[PDB]
Amino acid sequence: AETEKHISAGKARLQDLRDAERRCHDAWQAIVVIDGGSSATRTNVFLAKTRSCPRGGRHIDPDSIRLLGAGKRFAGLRGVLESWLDAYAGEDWESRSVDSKRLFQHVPEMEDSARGLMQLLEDDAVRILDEKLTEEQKVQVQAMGVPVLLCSTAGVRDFHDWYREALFVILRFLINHPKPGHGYKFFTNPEWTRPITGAEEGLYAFLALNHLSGRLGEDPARCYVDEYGMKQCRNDLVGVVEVGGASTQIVFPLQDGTALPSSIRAVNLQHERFLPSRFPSADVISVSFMQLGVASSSGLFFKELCSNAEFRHQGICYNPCIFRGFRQACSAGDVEILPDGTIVVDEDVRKNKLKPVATYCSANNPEISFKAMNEIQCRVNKIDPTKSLAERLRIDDCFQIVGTGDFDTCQAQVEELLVSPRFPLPANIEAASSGFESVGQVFKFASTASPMVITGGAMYASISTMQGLGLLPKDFQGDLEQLIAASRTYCSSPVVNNGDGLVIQLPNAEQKLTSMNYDLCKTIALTVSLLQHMEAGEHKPSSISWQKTVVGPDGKPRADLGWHVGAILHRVLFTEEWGRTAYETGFTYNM
Amino acid sequence: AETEKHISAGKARLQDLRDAERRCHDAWQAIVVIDGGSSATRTNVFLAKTRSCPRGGRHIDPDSIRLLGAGKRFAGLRGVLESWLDAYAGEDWESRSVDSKRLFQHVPEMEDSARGLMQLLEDDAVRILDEKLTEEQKVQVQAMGVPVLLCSTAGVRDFHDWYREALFVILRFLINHPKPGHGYKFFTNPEWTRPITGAEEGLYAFLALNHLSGRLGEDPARCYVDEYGMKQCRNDLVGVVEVGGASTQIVFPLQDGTALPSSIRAVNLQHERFLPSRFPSADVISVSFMQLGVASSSGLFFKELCSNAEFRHQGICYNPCIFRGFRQACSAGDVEILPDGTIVVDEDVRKNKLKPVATYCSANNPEISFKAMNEIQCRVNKIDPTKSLAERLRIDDCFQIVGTGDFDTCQAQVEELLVSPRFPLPANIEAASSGFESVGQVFKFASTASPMVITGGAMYASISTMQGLGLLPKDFQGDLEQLIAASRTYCSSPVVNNGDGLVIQLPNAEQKLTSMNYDLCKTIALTVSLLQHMEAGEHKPSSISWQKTVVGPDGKPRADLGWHVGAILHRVLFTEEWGRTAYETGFTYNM
Amino acid sequence: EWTRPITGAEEGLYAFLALNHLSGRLGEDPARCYVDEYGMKQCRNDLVGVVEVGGASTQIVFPLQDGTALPSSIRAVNLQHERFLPSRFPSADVISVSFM
Repeated sequence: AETEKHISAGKARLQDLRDAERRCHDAWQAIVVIDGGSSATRTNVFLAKTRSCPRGGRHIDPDSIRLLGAGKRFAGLRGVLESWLDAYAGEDWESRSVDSKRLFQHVPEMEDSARGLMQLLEDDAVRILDEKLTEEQKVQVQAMGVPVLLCSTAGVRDFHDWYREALFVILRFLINHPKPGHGYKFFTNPEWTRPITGAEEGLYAFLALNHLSGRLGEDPARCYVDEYGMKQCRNDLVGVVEVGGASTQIVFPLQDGTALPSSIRAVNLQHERFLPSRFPSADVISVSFMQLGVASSSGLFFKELCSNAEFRHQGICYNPCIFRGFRQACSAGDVEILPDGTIVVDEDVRKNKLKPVATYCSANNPEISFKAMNEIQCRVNKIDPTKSLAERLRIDDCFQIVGTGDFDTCQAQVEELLVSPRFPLPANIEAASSGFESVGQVFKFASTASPMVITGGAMYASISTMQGLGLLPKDFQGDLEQLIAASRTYCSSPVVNNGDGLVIQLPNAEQKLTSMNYDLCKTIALTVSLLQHMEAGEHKPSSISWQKTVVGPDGKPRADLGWHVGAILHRVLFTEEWGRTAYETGFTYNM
Repeated sequence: AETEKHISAGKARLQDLRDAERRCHDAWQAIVVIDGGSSATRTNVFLAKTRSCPRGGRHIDPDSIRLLGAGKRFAGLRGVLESWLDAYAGEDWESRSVDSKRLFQHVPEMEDSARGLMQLLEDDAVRILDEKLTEEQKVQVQAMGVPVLLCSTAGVRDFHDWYREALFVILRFLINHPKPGHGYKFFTNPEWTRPITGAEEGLYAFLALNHLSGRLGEDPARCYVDEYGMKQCRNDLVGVVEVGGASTQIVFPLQDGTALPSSIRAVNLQHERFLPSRFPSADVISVSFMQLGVASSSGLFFKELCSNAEFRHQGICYNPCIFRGFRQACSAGDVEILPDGTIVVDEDVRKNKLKPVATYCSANNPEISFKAMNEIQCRVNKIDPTKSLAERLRIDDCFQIVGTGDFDTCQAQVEELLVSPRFPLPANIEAASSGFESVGQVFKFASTASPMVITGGAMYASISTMQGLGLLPKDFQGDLEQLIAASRTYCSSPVVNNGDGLVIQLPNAEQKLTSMNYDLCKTIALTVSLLQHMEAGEHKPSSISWQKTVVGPDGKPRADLGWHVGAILHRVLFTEEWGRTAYETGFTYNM
Repeated sequence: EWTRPITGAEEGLYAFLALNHLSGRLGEDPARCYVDEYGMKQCRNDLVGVVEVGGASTQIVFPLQDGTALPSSIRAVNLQHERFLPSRFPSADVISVSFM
């Protein structure tokens, strides 16, 4: 009778072991993406759970990806390359003609320069892993191998010759040789670690948004039978708008009945190898505008507005997009606000809001001497390639830029000079891009009924601070009526010194004036403009929202929006290919 | 022009770093196969290279497979199951009823014995790995994971109910939990570690031999166009006969236009999943006879012979396969020659040459209950299941077996009793088996023209021993007249007890007599019979040879023939499945 | 491939298919899809068994029961592996005999 509980416990012990070799087991794995921006490069550490089953291999559960922590801001890749060329390529490689072949001599100094940055990013990630992982997770993360995807954006896109290509071979090498002591087996390869174009950044933000919000499940959302008796599976994907420092990207789903112009094309994510075949066909419009970045637009707006005699009375340029009370030297240099109230503008050409557009519109750039037309097209944007860097960056006859704080005019100018200029600067043609030259064209010719979300540091903050001010309702959903009324009140607030530094006197608050907010109404105008074009298209988005973080089923944050998790999903959703590259070849390839 | 060698120093560094991420890298990997035989369990350590390319997975180069070393002989699996059963099952459980349900009580005891055996096994592998690997190789082998395939052969086949299946679950659990100290990440799964049938053992031998001969390459050997204008690709594969302790396996390619009896079928290696589909279709004849094989043949022979009145006079049995001057007690027990030459016979049921067959032929076995007809075949081959185990192994009124050293009669009897009985022991029925019951049937109805190679310790010794005495040519290739000539002179030698404990007196030399060679002549008789059928069959093998090791034209030691390499190839040749199970899932699964 | 002699057992496997398809139990989609004790996605068909006793022979073909232990002399016939049913249909494990 007691020799009966011994039988049941023996039957159980056999069953546990049988059970253990039969079901899928899960392991934790870290994935780091290193963001190579213009001004800085910093690491982002992600955690996800892998799963493997007796027969079959190993996959990442995409639903399980969460942001563990972003790191400290370290030096930009541009700034690394620039230090190298300054020290070895001659004093004037930027002005004088470049002799590339003399540089091969100092590749160990570039490699040496890069080892400094890569060591710091490795250490920083290790700081975050150790910090945030449980004891349990750490030993598994160590065992699994940790993928690293280093993707550079705007800062490195301009570098001609072979330099950018050599830096990445160096970079990858440094990543493949982590220090053995900490035990995290970092590895990467030429597919993951690469420069990426603005339009890719856009497609990644698109995959990131739709997956984080559960629109891209394993199963489709609906599968009906169509008007010709055939099964159609569909996902209800959301469209995304992202205004970044260097460029604005817009990516959304195509309508069904929609006639594209010639020269314009819908990019199919499956075809361009951005999403696997087992998800329904995803056709999108996908733009990326270098003029429409926060920074690039500031320099463009300065050149275009202040060259108009309607705004340049008697040596002073009157900018409607800057708060009244703000006085500034007349260039697109880096604004800095001193502790006391002094406003200093940087004269360093590298530290300039027009620098990117101007080095593009250079005699140096082979994209200009390529076709005689793109010289004229950007001379019309008042950036003359035959004239020098200094002449390109400045407005003659201008002593000081003075803030006016007139939203209607600011909005008018932003509309006219940035959103839909009659002659926009060149559209970069590529697999990920649709072809459109600017926003006006997008919603005139290819508008969508799909829901829309707006993203970007300043986009989010400007609305949010208005909401906190009581100027926008707390359930704001994009009503232009309310947005324009709130924008008028906010942007007419004066800048005054009470003794505590420069502030913005709002009706019910004081907001510290920084170099990030002084012209903030330019992007509010840009919001207004953008909501107008969306309202006027044949098809209108079913709803609109502003987002930044996306929260988990548990109620706590999963990840931030943006290209980071898109870069992950691009590799990870391809189960068989990922299985091979991450686990089969993986970190052991480095031995 | 001076530091122009510094430019080429910098060029070369980049190309080297580029080279190092575009090229495939090789990593050393160990696989261990554990041979669970009827009398012992022995670990066998193997070393292979793996290759891994970017935009690809990781595969094993199957040519790089080398035998590193075989281990010590530990306890047979039968043994542990029999110790356990003796301790906890009913006294005389083999005589009595089962009532298996209460045995579950002592699962943790089964787990105790198994852990004892496997940790010896594990340690043994580690001993060999540490000793034979270079330090470079050792680091990679720790990193790669070490596949272990444990395959139980005979001696464990004839256990009923749950006992054997549970042992394997436990076996697997123990392998999947090695000691972290030595860093060899041993692991296994339900597909690798398992009991294998005779016919499988045979199919594995085929693969091993054929791959190690260089006849199973990635490309086919010939490609022609046949009478119907079809593109044909084929491999010129060799056939194998392995005669071992428990059984004898014959596996060879099916001849071009054979008509097989409706009771018999060709085994296709692709369909049954023993060879991948990219290899030319392998149609094969494959048999495993439990009646042949040295131990079981010697039992059955004794029973048939000493029941024939032509060989019995009074209480004496006259065996023509044993040397003149050899006298032993009349039974099938394990012969032992004590230090002074006294031939003594084991009376233990378990150490009995006839125990395996007698275990099969008992009212205990449900395979006998199954077919009221299978009870007849046991009775016909002189093993009545109505009788007890003791009655089954015995011959009444027989007391001494004396050798008559008469090869001609021996051959004749081996022919009549083992090679082609009129009423043979029941066939094995399974996917890997063609369905024949006897060797006579095989070459009468499915002869082949592809070359043949005989493998087996017993088989190799037969030829070798005579070659060492000058009875056969150093270059002997299977000539029948030469063989019988030598065979007569050898077996006709008297054995005399000198001061030296038992010796065979040949015309010009003296050979030691052992428990393993006193009836060698039976298996010489076996050889003669084998070739006789192979010469008499409609199709004739192009050549015939004897082999145990394959060496490689370059230098020496590659691997030993037998099923070990076939166990490996069966899993490893399937590149995409092997990548998932070895590299993606692998040992990380075990955490 | 079409015109050929067929064995009793085939005649039997054909009867199985006919009956099961005509009953509406062999559709393009599986009948049930559940998740078993090991967390694996399972899809199965609820197929019926047939006994046809004819002039020359008698055929019995039915689905193999969930946890049967078969004598080592006996084996289940899988319709996919032997190529009597395509792979997109839930695996059909069957007991199939023809007695002359």
